[PDB]
Amino acid sequence: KMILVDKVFYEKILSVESFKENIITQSAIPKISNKEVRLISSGSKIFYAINNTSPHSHVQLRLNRFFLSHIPLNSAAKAFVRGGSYLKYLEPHIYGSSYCRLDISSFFNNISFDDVKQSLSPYIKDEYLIGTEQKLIDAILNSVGYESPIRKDKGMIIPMGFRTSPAISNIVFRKMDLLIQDFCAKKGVIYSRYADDMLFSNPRESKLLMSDYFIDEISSLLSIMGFNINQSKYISREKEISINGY
Amino acid sequence: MTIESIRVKNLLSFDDVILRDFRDINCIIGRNNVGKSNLLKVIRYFYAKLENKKVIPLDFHTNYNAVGEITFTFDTTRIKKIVTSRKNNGRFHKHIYNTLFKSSSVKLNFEELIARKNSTNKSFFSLTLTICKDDSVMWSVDDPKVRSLLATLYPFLYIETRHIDLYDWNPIWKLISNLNSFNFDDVDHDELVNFLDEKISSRKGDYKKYIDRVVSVIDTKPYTYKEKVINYIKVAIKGDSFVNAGEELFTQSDGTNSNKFLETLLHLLITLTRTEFISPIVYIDEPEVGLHPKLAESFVSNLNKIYSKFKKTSELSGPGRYKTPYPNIFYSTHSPSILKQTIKLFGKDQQVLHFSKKKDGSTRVNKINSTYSDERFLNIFSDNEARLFFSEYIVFVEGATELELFRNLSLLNLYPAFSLADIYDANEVILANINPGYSKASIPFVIIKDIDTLIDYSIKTEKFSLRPLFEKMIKELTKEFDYYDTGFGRVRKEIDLFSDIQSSTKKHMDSGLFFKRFSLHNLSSRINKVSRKLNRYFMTTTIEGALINEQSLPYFFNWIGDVILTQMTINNPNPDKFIEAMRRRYNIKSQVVPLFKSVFCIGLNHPVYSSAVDKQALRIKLSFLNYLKRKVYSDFNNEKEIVLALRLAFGGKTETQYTLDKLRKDGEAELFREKIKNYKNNELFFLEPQMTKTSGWVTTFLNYTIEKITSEESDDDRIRQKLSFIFPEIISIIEQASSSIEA
Amino acid sequence: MTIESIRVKNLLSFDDVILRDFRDINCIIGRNNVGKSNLLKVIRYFYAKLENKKVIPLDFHTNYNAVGEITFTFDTTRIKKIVTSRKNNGRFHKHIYNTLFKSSSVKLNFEELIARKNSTNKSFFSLTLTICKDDSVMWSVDDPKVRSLLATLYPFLYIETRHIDLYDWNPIWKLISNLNSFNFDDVDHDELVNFLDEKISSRKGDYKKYIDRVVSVIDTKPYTYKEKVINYIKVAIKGDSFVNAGEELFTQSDGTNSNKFLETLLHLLITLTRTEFISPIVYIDEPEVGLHPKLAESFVSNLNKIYSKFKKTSELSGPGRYKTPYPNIFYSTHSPSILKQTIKLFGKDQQVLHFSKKKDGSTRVNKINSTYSDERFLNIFSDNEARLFFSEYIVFVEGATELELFRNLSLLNLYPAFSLADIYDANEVILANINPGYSKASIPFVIIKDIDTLIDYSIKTEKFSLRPLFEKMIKELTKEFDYYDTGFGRVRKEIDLFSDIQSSTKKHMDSGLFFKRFSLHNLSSRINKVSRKLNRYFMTTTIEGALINEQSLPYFFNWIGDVILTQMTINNPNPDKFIEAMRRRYNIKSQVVPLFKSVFCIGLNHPVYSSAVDKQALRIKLSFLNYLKRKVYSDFNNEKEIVLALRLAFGGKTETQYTLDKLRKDGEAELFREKIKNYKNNELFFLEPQMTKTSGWVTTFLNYTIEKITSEESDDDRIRQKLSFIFPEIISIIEQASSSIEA
Amino acid sequence: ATLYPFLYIETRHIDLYDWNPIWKLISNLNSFNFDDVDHDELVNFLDEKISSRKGDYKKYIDRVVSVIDTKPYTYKEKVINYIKVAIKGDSFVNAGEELFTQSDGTNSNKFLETLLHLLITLTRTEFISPIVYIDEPEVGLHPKLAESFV
DNA sequence: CAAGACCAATCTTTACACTCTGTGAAGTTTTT
DNA sequence: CAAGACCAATCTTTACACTCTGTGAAGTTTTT
DNA sequence: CAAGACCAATCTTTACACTCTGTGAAGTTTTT
Ligand SMILES: Nc1ncnc2c1ncn2[C@@H]1O[C@H](COP(=O)(O)OP(=O)(O)OP(=O)(O)O)[C@@H](O)[C@H]1O
Ligand SMILES: Nc1ncnc2c1ncn2[C@@H]1O[C@H](COP(=O)(O)OP(=O)(O)OP(=O)(O)O)[C@@H](O)[C@H]1O
Repeated sequence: KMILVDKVFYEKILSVESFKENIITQSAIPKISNKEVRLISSGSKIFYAINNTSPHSHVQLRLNRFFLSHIPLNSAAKAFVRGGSYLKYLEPHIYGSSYCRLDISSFFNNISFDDVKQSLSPYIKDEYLIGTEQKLIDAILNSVGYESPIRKDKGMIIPMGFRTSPAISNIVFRKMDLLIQDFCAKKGVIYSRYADDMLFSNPRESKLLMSDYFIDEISSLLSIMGFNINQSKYISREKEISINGY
Repeated sequence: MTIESIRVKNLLSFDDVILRDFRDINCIIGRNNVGKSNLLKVIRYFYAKLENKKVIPLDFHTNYNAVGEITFTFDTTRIKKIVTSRKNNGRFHKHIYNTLFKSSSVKLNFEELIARKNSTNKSFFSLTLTICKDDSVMWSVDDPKVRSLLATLYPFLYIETRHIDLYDWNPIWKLISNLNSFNFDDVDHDELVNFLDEKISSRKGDYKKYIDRVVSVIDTKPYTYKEKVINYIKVAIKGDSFVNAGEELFTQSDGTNSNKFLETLLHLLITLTRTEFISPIVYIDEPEVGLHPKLAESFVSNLNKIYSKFKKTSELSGPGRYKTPYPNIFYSTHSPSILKQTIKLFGKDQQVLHFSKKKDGSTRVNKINSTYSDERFLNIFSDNEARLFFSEYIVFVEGATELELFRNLSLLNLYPAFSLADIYDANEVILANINPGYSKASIPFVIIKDIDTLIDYSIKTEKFSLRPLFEKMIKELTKEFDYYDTGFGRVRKEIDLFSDIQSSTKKHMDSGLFFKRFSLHNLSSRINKVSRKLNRYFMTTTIEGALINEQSLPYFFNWIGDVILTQMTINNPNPDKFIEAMRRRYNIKSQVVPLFKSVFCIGLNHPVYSSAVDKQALRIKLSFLNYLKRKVYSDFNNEKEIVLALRLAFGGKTETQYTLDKLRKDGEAELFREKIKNYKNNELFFLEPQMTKTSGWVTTFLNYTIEKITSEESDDDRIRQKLSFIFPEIISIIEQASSSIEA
Repeated sequence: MTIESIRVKNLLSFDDVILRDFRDINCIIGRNNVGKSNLLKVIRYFYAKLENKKVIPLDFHTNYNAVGEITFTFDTTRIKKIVTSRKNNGRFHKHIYNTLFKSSSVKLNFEELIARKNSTNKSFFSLTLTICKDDSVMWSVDDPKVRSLLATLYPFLYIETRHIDLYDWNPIWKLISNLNSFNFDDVDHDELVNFLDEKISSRKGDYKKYIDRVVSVIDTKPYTYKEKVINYIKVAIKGDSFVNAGEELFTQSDGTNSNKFLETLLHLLITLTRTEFISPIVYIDEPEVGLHPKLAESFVSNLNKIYSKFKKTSELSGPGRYKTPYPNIFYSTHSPSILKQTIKLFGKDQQVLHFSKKKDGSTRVNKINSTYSDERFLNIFSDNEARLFFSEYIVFVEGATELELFRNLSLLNLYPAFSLADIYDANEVILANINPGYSKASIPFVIIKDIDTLIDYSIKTEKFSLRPLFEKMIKELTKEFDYYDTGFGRVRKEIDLFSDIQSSTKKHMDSGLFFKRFSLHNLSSRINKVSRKLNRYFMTTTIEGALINEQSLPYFFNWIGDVILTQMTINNPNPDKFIEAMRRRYNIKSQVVPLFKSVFCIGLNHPVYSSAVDKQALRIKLSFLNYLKRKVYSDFNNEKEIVLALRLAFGGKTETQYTLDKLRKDGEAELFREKIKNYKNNELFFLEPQMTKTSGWVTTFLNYTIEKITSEESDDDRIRQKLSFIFPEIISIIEQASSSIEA
Repeated sequence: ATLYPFLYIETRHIDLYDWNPIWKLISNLNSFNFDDVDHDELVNFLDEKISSRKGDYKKYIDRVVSVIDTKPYTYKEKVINYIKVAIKGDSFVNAGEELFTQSDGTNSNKFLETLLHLLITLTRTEFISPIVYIDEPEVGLHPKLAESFV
């Protein structure tokens, strides 16, 4: 039995008190304003941190607790999931003889919001939360997503450090996890993923993982929803590989 | 060994399950619908695909995975020793070398090969079968000869005892054919025919002509190896059809037939696997179905007898004892007798696997501790202890009174969930050697004790003293020895005050029957909150004190009224004249106590009296009820004193954790003890036989209370809330156990 | 009621077996191969021949009888009430009257008919089927309509749970058809067709044309009644195919499928039999096969819930409660859980039948007492107590030490027969309310007690006194109250001296540690010889005294030597320097006791020391062994004093039935008590933790003794005779139990 | 698959004494509406027709429904149930005689004859066009009987 | 003199009511 | 320029020895 | 630069009408 959310589900157990005022006065749930989000710089990377006092943080936390934790995922996703760990990502490959490692460039920034809407649509009933103005799914994504002030062109963005961003990333990438897992299985390759770092291993005596064809195929798949492969971190070795020291 | 590990990913009811560290006997236990036979189906499909049979692929646990994987890690150390050696130059050995261990020693160099040879040899062969979403199957080794040879070397023998054909034991022979390996080049079909013809002929040559005719007429296919060995066995032995103890199978029973079938097959397996390097894996479902408990115990006993008769150790050696590894025997049972005998007769060579299907639907496999270092516990191990393995929630208690309470039928009627929890009284040494904390995740449990086991207050010194159990609990609870900061600061504070409590002193009142300001309830609550992490619950007082609180005084008193009205009779065969004589000699008002002593006495049988006798008895009983009400409310200042007196009479403890016997020995509270003895010997003599712990007063009390409150209130939620109010202690423990059971 | 009696003569495994006094639930228990299913086959054949089916006749038990008879006594009191009444003028009622109760009330006259009508009606119908040697069958009633009507009125519903088709629950519907009775004259096949056509048509008349076409093409047979009711049910309800908890059957398990099948069928049976006068007899084989113990308990619990939800009594009444008799439910089980829950939840409405095949081969059916008047025992009833029903020989004991002894694995290895006897410690009240003497013939038993429970010698008064158990035993043993002369004169003499023993006095020596001339062995032998008729065996002393006798002193001492050599280690992380320091400070000769106290201490873990350390430890241990030998043989005059001291230290009794605690309380034997305390606190300190009863010294003692004597002697008959010599008391009880088990 | 059903018989392995597989094939043939017929109107009709006291049969059906756990009917089961309730008899009889007393060739011939007759008769009014495949329509049949079958 | 054993076929056998539960206040041969 | 994926058939796969147990010391069209 | 291969779930699939038949004119580590 899949998880379904209706108006009462949002109003009673999700919102509780964060958006009581909006639901009693039938006022639209607002966007996450820049006042609630502080912009940290770490390296060349930029992190977005929400303030705890805002009701959006609390509703994000209860969304993570009660909603995003029930949607089924793909077993190749070993990160940000209950029971998933790096050692699990690095284990299925002990059976392999040749190893290859790929990376997705700016995984969290390149997640299209429309893909998130499409991925979350079957698990949320299509209703009108606030009169005839804002739908329930629209309110939930208003809680989850954010608009980047630095780059207003790309519009709504799932930012780094928004509590619910990792689970949403796993859910929205389940489609590609299935596609790439099917391709690798038909090629006889063991596949696993941690966040955006993808690891493939061939247990047979073959040069498939060292060929340009494999990279081209994975990139061609990743272009379906607009991802790209970081060419600097691409690695392919035989009989021994080292990933971040392991 | 035979199999190092078995891993299933996303097939049937398994999400990601790995089974390893197999022993000689592997008992599989678990609730209905947890996947115990799903392991059988997975292994059976893996071995069917090993021999390139055409079968339907198994279903995926969830369809959000594009793959489903089965991994088998065969242990080929002994086969490597067998075949690598220069003496074994046979053709089967040469095939095994050229198929498995060639192309694996090819890649290694001289240094690594010599290191493998000289050191402790440990070689494994990992084979992975992956089922894609479109029903295609892909192996990790693309040489079918390797897979066929692996199937031959490590055969899978498989029985579902439920669907056994009792009256035809033919499937035994096939399995025997799988076991033993030897040479057949020398035996042709010409020498045998000549031998038989020479033996069977009044004129030489006739039988050969007959066989030539039969061969010429028919058209057949050359024998396979297994058919060859089966034919040679069946010709060699005296009889083919099976007979149970001299009687035909169809006349015998069904349980006897199944028991004998399984017994002969397992005996043949262990007997015949001694001399060969073929290491089978055998899987029995329900080895106990249709078997009397005595028969299941005898089945396991005979299995262990055969197992130990061929086992060679440093002490046992000589003719008939082999070092050859035993086949891996899995059997899934739902019978405590099978598990009990397995544990008691195998010890360190058995393993108990617990299968539980969680909340989402995945199967979890855990290892339950079944090895005990205490010989006394092994000998005293019985059906009651082995029943614990099948429990869902174990509530360990200390005395028999808790067993009497928690097993109450009426009480369990209103709390059906707690009916699934087995209560087992555990001594400290028994609780130590059972090791229920090792399982925890597999079989959740709770240990229920009294706070007296922690702190022993002294009335003379006005000091608490810490029992060694408290020090040991604190020692496990001072986790901070090698840790990092967490939200455990409250825990450290609580342990600090628990250590501080030793130096503090508390005054007592009424010669040591109450606390001036210390709240034992608060200390109990803090202790339970802290020690919930250790699955231990401590009650403020004894169980009798838990039943008899200040709030339970009315209903209990009503019970006294009822025990005053119904269950005594007149102690004379002539109720009329006897009641008249006692009314004459003893007054109604001045001498009511001796009159009731002479007239009424407790009796299970209730003879029917005349209406006037009933009226007189009712008037006397009502007068005695009023007199007892007045006397009880007069001789005791407040309700608390009455509750304490009732607790002490039945064998409870005071607020200072002192029993009646303890108070008598120490000599304190002379006035209260004298009042209690006076009430027992003068007014409450009829309740004196029911004063003891084992007298069963708890059962009658709870039954009457439940019946009365159900008479008062109809709704079941109302009745449960009334129970929670009236017994805040017991209902809390039942609620906690039920909540842990539900999840 | 439904069936008064069932009698089988010379058919299958039955010689002459009569089953009667059926209750609402009849649990059938017994060993494998005793005929439990043979009753099923007999009833099934009787009912198949009732409906004039063509089946092979059943085989005769012995061929020296020309006949084999099956007798059924149907209880037609309620049907007579149903049909005789003037209101029920229906056609089914008229048929029942004109077939069964006509020609039976015909023979009676007006007086007898009125007497039957007015008084408590009790009418029975006896039907006998006789199978001759030439396979012909003869009934005692020659009207086949009577037999068919009896089959219809009292249908037999029959399940073997072993051979259930799990994935197709169709056989439920057939059984439902057997249950309920109502009218079908009004429903033709024309009104229904018009109704369906009016409901199913865009243009009126099409569906009727379709049905007319189908009817015209096919050729069929008119419906039978059961097919009619099945069709109407299946059209009426929402779905036909069965689903377990929202999931398809083939995905679910096998145990779950069988449990749900049985549960739904029994629920339907009890629910639907409420309103009708048809009283089925249902027989379930193995209601527990493939079921977890928790699931079997839940199955019985739900069965009892449904049974009690429709039961009407003087207190429970109102809407939904019926007085209609419940169907006779027999089920044969081999699971203690089913029997335990049946007893606990039914009480007086259940019956336990024991099937045993004797020595010649005939089946015996007995009734085991399963109703208890004690509510406390019912609530405390658990798996351990319910296991007793499946026992072959119950050896009731008193304390946990006997449980430790009689369950010893090594001891049971040499006496396999005694492995079939279950040992169960029984309190006096538990033994009283179990009532093991009621069965006796069914489940043989023995009650093992100490002679202290009979006679309590007083050292101060030099008098024996008789405990009330002795008076009660004598009271059952003075059979001569209303009897005739027999060879019981010896018994009367023995009872005369047993009464005389009270007035006699016996002197004691060594301050009350021995008897001058009285032989407690002779008294014990006389008591046991007399009381063997009551299945009670009394030991001369406690079990510790039985283990430690004058003959067992050598081996026990050897154990001390071994417990001196192996299981202690050095109480220091630095054995070399510590042993040197203690050798320097404490002399070898003068201060050996403190040196051994400081150096050696009991420890399960044995760290490996240097060779010189081993040599020093061995020399010290040998010196201590010699010193203890000398001290023990010096401080005690004879071997008997040493044996008595060893018994007293471990918690035994003297010849005068006095424990160490009892002697300390009474104050006698100050010198012996002081010597024992000195030996415990100075020389035998290491054995002090093992001095207690529950410390498990019995297990270690017996294990070591068995291993040592098996090392000395090889033959098993020799080893058993050595065991009999060394422990004359325990081996005698084991031999008696095994001999009673064999017969 | 629904529009062009495949009906398939191997006459060699026909179960002569039980003609149940006919009904299934009949269910494949004809198509009509079942929204109007619920399980409430039918129960009320039957209870009104089958009761000495109104309401008893409805109580009985409610009890049976409450005890059991089932799955909603498929369409083919629905039409089979309605046929089997509507017609006078379910079990098949050859020329007034029970099947087990009759022969094997006669049983197979009558089975095939009734099935083909039902197929052609019932396929007239509907747009469902089955494909039927018979193996050995002649096995066990006298030449005269095979000619008569055709 | 008198007697056990006196074909096999032949017809709606499934509930009622007040009581929602209880049942009631012009051939041969054979028989001849 | 260069590369993963390089048909399907085709041959005794059942034990050895010292060690009774351990494995070792003169047509059209298409390709063209 | 740009592209085939873009999860698995999620909802009555059995006849209509005029035409009785035809459908239509305050931790480490990892991602980062
Ligand atoms: N094809 C399948 N796809 C998914 N889950 C399945 C499938 N077949 C079975 N299961 C699941 O596996 C379990 C089947 O019970 P299984 O026989 O594996 O357990 P079991 O412990 O052997 O049962 P029992 O105790 O009765 O012998 C159920 O949880 C069922 O939901
Ligand atoms: N045809 C027969 N003739 C004589 N004795 C028979 C015959 N059939 C069975 N028996 C006897 O009856 C018993 C058959 O076992 P039965 O099934 O009756 O017992 P059971 O208790 O049901 O067995 P289980 O406990 O395995 O279910 C055996 O003692 C067998 O000797």
